[PDB]
Amino acid sequence: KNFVISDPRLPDNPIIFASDSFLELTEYSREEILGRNCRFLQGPETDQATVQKIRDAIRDQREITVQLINYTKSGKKFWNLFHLQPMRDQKGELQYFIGVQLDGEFI
Repeated sequence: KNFVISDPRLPDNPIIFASDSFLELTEYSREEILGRNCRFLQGPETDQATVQKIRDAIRDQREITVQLINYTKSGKKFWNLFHLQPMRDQKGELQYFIGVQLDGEFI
């Protein structure tokens, strides 16, 4: 499946794991993704109203589903439908965010 994990307990919430199909879809290698915030997939056509909603969901630690324009390494635009989900530990404390993508371009 197609997903990434970020660690919000590290500066600027970096990606610490990416599945192989996410690498294939974005055309990036694992070593140029790990340790970065996911926002590098954004570009000029990305809807800022939608980015705001993600920012608010991360702040409130709520699950959200969104669609937005992202860019592969070679600069190809694609519609990315991904669902964001908080992952808490046993004490109810936030540990990770997981982002699960539809394994292909969209409408």
